[PDB]
Amino acid sequence: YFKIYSKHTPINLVRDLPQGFSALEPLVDLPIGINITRFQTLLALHRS
Amino acid sequence: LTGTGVLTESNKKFLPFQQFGRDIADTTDAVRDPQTLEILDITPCSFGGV
Ligand SMILES: *[C@@H]1O[C@H](CO)[C@@H](O)[C@H](O)[C@H]1NC(C)=O
Ligand SMILES: *[C@@H]1O[C@H](CO)[C@@H](O)[C@H](O)[C@H]1NC(C)=O
Repeated sequence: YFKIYSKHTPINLVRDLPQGFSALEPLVDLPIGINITRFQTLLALHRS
Repeated sequence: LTGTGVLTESNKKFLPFQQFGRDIADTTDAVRDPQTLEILDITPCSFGGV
């Protein structure tokens, strides 16, 4: 089971992480049953 | 989940993910019923010493 816990917070700090407390609610309990050892995030380009 | 008790209305604001509730003993004290998704409080039936 691949658990995704998520939280959205309105922040106004410019550069670093804000200092505070925010508990992440469980979002998706996912039934995959596969081996995971390495990951990579996906970004989006801007074209002009 | 098996047990004995009186099922009553409750005022506990359960979060969407949350289904049941547990006391200190870890016995279920509130439950979310399937099909109707409502939150029923479980209060143990009255007992005492005769
Ligand atoms: C997952 O894969 C790694 C190597 O890619 C292996 O060492 C590990 O034992 C695997 N785990 C499971 C649960 O299959
Ligand atoms: C059946 O249960 C699902 C969730 O368990 C619920 O969304 C649905 O409304 C229920 N249907 C009826 C007819 O009770």
